[PDB]
Amino acid sequence: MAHSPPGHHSVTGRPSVNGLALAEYVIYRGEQAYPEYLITYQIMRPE
Amino acid sequence: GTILIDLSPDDKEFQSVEEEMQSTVREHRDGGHAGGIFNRYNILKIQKVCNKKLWERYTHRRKEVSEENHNHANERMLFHGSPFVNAIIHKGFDERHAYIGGMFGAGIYFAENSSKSNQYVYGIGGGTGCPVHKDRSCYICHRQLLFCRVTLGKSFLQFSA
Ligand SMILES: O=c1cc(-c2ccc(F)cc2)oc2ccccc12
Ligand SMILES: [Zn+2]
Repeated sequence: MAHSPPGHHSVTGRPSVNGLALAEYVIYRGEQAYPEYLITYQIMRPE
Repeated sequence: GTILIDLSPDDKEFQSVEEEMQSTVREHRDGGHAGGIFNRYNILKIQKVCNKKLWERYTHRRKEVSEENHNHANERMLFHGSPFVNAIIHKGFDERHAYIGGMFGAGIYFAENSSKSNQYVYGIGGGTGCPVHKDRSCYICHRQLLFCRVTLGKSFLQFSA
């Protein structure tokens, strides 16, 4: 696993082309996330 | 140490999690190649993941970050899709769950868009799709995503295509 940039705890990937995309994020320590909910699902075929 | 508690569909907590899942679907630039073609989900089940040791591991680190960032953990609720979901809920996130080839380096990746995380349920690029039908757009097979509590602290902003 890489290290966070110096003086930071994570990286934010801000979308810069697709105006509808939301942000994505990266942490470099497993201890910085807790898996609160497990969601079981199917994707639905558009009508 | 992990137990899974089912939420009732009548529970406000089930409903707010489902709404975050459904409302953050978008179209993807791959036309559905990785994650499939869909605008919404059929939610089958939502379970609370309970593990005291893993929770205490998280809150310990959260306090460290907060103390390094003017008492602000910058905590978010984000999606994560992975073939390693079962290991994650039992043993916690660690280096084995990292996206080694990710565009921001080898770390553990999370998305605001549930449909972005859906692209990784069967592996990077959707892998070869579901185990049973080998279909990245399978409408039959049951998928699992995690909705996770994530401490961002001071986050490095990367503008990117
Ligand atoms: O949910 C994600 C999982 C992963 C992921 C990548 C590689 C793996 F081996 C496991 C999960 O990648 C992402 C990249 C961007 C946004 C969200 C994710
Ligand atoms: Zn299938």
